[PDB]
Amino acid sequence: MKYVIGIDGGGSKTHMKISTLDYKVLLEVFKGPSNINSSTKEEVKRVLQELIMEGLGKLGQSLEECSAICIGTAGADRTEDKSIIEDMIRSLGYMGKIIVVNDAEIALAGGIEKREGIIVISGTGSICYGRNKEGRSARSGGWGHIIGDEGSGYDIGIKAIKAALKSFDKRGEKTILEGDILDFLKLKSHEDLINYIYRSGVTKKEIASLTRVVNSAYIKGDLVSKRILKEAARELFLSVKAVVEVLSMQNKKVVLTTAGGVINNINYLYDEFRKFLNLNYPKVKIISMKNDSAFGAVIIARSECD
Ligand SMILES: CC(=O)N[C@@H]1[C@@H](O)[C@H](O)[C@@H](CO)O[C@H]1O
Repeated sequence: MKYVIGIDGGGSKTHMKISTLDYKVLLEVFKGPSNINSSTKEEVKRVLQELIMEGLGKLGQSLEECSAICIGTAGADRTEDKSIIEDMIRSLGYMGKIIVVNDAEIALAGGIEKREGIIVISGTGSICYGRNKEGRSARSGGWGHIIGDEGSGYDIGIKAIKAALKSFDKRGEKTILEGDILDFLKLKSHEDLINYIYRSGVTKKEIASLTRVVNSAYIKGDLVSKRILKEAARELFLSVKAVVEVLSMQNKKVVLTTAGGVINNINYLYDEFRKFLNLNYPKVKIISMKNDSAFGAVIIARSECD
């Protein structure tokens, strides 16, 4: 009867779980992206409306019976973005508790099931977020696909295209990415990449998918692809170092986990990142996420209920 909503506005999808107050997940719903930095406000509003309404339709209950809603989404970086997202949910007619956080905060909650720890995201975007034993939080990275997202899938896809073009026009080292990217995208020639990137409405998720090609080429022995993966791991490590030092956790026991289909999928990248952490922070323990981010959002919403 009573339920909560938890929404993960990740870089790959929007993922909503509806749960009872004793954490029995009743249903989940998937829609497209919800980042106001890469879609119009009307586009995002529509996504969240369609997402919530499809779940309520399966649930058979109205929104005003919902005890709390938590949404962690990419693009919720500033207090001003928090209130914009809150407004698109209130516009549905909800007057209960709404908690809007960055997608890294719900990944922390789902991954560690506590408030204290470190989370690195590398999916279509990248970010590090942490909270120390004193309850103080900090973040690094997360500045988006133009002025940030170092070590994200989007960043690896752009760098893969750049390395393939430099291989083609003779400014860089030869790499099998030169032909492999064209095969993957079903393009005849490198000039076709101009239509693909600038003319066709390409999405961040589409560019980030080229991380699959880099991983494949690394397995085939390609040195350029291997160095792209290594440098992304270093960028991700730098974001942890930044948060660890800001929160004065350099020499404290810390639990760290990771989210996103780039850091969690590519063995070499994950290994290099773990190596950097192990070199620098003896007391950081690395674990896998206990639940997913949408269940983290359920934890944050339900924890606000009596
Ligand atoms: C769009 C922006 O400025 N920053 C987002 C950030 O909110 C998010 O935490 C991160 C990982 O999903 O992706 C970045 O692109």
